Amino acid sequence: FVNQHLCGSHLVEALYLVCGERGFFYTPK
Amino acid sequence: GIVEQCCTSICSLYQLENYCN
Repeated sequence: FVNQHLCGSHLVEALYLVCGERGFFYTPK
Repeated sequence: GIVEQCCTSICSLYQLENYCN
């Protein structure tokens, strides 16, 4: 699921699945 | 940033993990 173009909700979903209990930051600017 | 690396171009696990806390 990670080795592709990921935009918008699709990118946030990948971050969520990869990072698990760590969480993540989404900084599109 | 992440949009240029993962949306405009092909993402990777390596790069996604740079945005985990």
